[PDB]
Amino acid sequence: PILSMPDDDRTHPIPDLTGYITEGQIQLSRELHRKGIYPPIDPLPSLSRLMNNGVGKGKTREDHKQVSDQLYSAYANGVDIRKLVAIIGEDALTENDRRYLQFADAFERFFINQGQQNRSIEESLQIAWALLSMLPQGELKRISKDHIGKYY
Amino acid sequence: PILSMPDDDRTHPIPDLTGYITEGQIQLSRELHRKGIYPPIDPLPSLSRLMNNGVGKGKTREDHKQVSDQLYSAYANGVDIRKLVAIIGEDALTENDRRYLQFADAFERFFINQGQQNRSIEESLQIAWALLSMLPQGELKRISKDHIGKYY
Amino acid sequence: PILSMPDDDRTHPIPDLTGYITEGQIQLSRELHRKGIYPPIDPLPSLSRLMNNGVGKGKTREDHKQVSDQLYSAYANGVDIRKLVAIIGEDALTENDRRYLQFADAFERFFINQGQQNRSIEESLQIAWALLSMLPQGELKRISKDHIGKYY
Amino acid sequence: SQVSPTRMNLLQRRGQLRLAQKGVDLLKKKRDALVAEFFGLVREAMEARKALDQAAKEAYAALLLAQAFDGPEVVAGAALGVPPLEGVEAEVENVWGSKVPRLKATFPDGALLSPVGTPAYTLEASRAFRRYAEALIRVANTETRLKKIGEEIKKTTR
Amino acid sequence: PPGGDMSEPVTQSTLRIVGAFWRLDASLAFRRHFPAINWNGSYSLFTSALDPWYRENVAEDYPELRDAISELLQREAGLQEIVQLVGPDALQDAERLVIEVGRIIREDFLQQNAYHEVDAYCSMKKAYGIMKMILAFYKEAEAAIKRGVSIDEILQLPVLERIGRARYVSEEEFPAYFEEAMKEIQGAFKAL
Amino acid sequence: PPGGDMSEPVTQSTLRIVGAFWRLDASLAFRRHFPAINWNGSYSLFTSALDPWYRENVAEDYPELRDAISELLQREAGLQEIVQLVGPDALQDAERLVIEVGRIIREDFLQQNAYHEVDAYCSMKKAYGIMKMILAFYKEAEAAIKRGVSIDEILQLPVLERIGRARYVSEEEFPAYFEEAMKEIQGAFKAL
Amino acid sequence: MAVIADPETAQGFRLAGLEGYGASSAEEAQSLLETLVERGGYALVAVDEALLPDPERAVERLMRGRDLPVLLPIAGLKEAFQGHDVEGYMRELVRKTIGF
Repeated sequence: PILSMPDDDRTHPIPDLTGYITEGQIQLSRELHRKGIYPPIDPLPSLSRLMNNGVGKGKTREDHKQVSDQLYSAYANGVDIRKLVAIIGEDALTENDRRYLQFADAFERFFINQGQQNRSIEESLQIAWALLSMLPQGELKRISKDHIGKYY
Repeated sequence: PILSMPDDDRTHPIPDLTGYITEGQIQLSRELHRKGIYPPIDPLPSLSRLMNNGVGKGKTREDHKQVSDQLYSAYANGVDIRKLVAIIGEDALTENDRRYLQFADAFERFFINQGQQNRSIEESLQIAWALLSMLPQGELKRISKDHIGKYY
Repeated sequence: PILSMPDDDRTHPIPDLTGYITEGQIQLSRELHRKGIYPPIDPLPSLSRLMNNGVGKGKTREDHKQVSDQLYSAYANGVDIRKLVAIIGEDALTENDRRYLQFADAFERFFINQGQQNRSIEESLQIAWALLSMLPQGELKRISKDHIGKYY
Repeated sequence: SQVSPTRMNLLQRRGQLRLAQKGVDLLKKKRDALVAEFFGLVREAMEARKALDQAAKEAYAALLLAQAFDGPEVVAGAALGVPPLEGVEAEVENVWGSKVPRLKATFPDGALLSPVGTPAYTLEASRAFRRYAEALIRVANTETRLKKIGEEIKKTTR
Repeated sequence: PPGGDMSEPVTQSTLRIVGAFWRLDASLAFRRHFPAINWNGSYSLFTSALDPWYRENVAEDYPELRDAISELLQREAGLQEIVQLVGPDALQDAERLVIEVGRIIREDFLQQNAYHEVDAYCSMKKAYGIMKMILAFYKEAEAAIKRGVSIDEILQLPVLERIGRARYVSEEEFPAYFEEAMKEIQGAFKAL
Repeated sequence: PPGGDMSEPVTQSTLRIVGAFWRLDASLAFRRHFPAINWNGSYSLFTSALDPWYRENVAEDYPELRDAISELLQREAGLQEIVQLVGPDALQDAERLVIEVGRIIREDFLQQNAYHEVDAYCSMKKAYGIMKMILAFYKEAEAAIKRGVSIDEILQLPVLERIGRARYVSEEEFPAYFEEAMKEIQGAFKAL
Repeated sequence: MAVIADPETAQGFRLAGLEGYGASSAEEAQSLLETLVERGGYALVAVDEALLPDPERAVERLMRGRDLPVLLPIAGLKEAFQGHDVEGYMRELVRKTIGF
């Protein structure tokens, strides 16, 4: 399904209906696109409810199993030190958590904004890894040491 | 009349229309019992239309009619306080508050709650004053100067 | 004419089309008719229609076209902090914009403090130049450099 | 009384929670951090205070033997020998309400520099100054830090 | 819309039908904003394929100098919001960077006196240039404050007042007019 | 409700009449907690009249345990609140012990991963020992830090860890597992 | 930096480093407190807690809400510093940070 609300109100039928029978959710935000992100698609706000089982072992990339729930909780985690600059500043924040920042920017600009590009299901999984390198092997609590200690 | 309102708002006519028709209006604010106060009745709206004629003196303790309101302005501004307290710090007040404060506890589960306790009009009021022991005869101006020294 | 609408209702059925219909309009505030400001009149949104074209060159005084527009946004920026003020603190704010709010009460209090005052086309202009003097040619980006100092 | 219209606001007043509700959602544990680690400097505040506080008299009364009745004099010749007065190194920092400045008076002076030769007590007694100056420093930026943390803590949580 | 309600039959009824929708606030034109439309509430999708003509007429990198700016006009909100959550109190260095930037950007950059001598109209070289006037300061602002320069002296820069008298200039005087300040900029800033 | 609502017809209506409410919390679950039933938001009026039979057939002292341990929430609801951010810090000592237990009660007792076969199936008299094992260890645990024993020490005793599994314990060995484990405390605590 | 406290204990001050010059019976010390600030061209002048050191209101009632050298309370005569120590900690912290 693919539609637009009257004023982007989920209280309308156009959204309610769907958000009731549809098995997922994938919206687009003004913000995302304003900065140039294309495709401007948020993180958690978008997600295929039933694409969480048809992935991983056998399906697509075995380690995808945990890979799929990694970048999720790991990524959004950075979106915090993203609006808190005006608070303390760039170097005013710790190294470990500050690092969780550079990720977000390199994540939306390059990871999400992929324009017309066509990344094969495999060329697409690699990227995740690549970004994860920001944090030394050992900071990701989502995936297992087994998978990260390899692909990373 | 004993009936629960919608969610918990009197805004609804269920209770609203009730106000005029019925004499007075008493509630429990669902704050007393939800916490441990039994009877869990609140003094916010409580106040009957036929309580005036047939009370006070003769009918009952002559100082009831006088201590009627005394308690009213005392407890009320009591919680009022506890409000801004977590708003600036338990400490940012003076003797002008440290006294109305304890007035909110004493009245709390101390007076209102009691369980199935069978408190009569005697036992009730008798000590109803033991609560105003701290409050001086000056800080109060609702009752005369005679009944204030009656059962202080 | 003069239509009254229950409570401050600008979207009242009345003002709706009437706005369009009528070329311009005028707004009244209760806040001033109950605090003292008498006559209490304020067109926060009222700015007529063809009032901008009809005075300033010839009949009236040279300076006027850019004046009205000047006073408008000039004041807006002001009261603007009327809120943020009541939230953050009392003095909390840069030393410059401090002036913005510092004059709000001024412009309003004074300007609307009109009485049986016949207030001529001129007696007006004057005041305007008397209140604008609180911040030299710096924020006044509406009127031109000549006129601006012209009556400074 | 008189507040706002009815229709259309629904969507705008809706964005209020997101703004308020969210701004403050985390803003709570926001200041919590500086106050949590802040203590680390406070505990230590009395580290030196109590430490040199008791050793302060150490020399003061220590030389009360041959220098006690003769201090006034010993002091004349080497009194305020190198009393710069703010040669101290002041630091600027940021805290709720604006940015307040701190500093420590660290400079070679109370470091055995008042001459006049003198007896035995002097030199040991002048050394004592160290626990005032030198130590009094621990508090100028740490003891001041506390008040700083006061405003924030309060204004924030308020 | 009678009440002005943006969800009136006529509002939506025109939606999905016509692109590049825009909004009209109430204090917008009443104040000093002209045109008086919604900043964000007004987006455009035709501008995407509208670059061809612009690229050549304006410049081969014009959609670049115009997209990186809208970057701020719409990203600036990042702080706007916190502003309505606290204000200039807890402002850091990037803070008033954007706030004011976008600010002037609407007082002299966006608001156009359609009732003025020439400003009533502006061509590419007109539209195009200005959009750079500030940019520079921005560029120089980036190393002024980052180097350590306090935004405080940066605020009362006299040349800043120059960047706001560019809207009133005509296509004739404009060209050379701005280029003279483009020098005073790097000079009355990098300096302080 | 597919939209995580609290007040809505469907809901505030049902509440109108029911008997028991088993609220699940999206967060408590979002953590991967099973069961992640949010209690401060759950209820069952049945207990009232079922309590009688509780001690009647099960154990005379059975209820007195459940209603008793429940204090967790009581001394937790308003305990976490402020102490959620601050945490184990300006706390005297007994401060933590209160939320420390909740931890086991909520990571051992509460959580009953209905997924696994071990702690999946269970009967009252089973769960009972569980809640108990944490009680008889508590009545003395607080008496320890109040008499002089360490806080961040009691908490390193493997004897207590044997509790976390009490749920996972087979309903049949539970008893035997109780005999030793329980009395194991009386002596696993005698060291300070 | 020119600060005072007690005459008997100040003496050293004037010796090395600074120059302290106060009285032990000048409980008021206000006589000086203000005068001192007439210039206030040193870092942060402090004084013993036996005078006006509990009520900082002295400096503020005189400075007028301005940022002038602050006060630091002590005692002159020591004995047990494990009393009002854990206390000063509590004295700043409670009316804010740590309540209870």
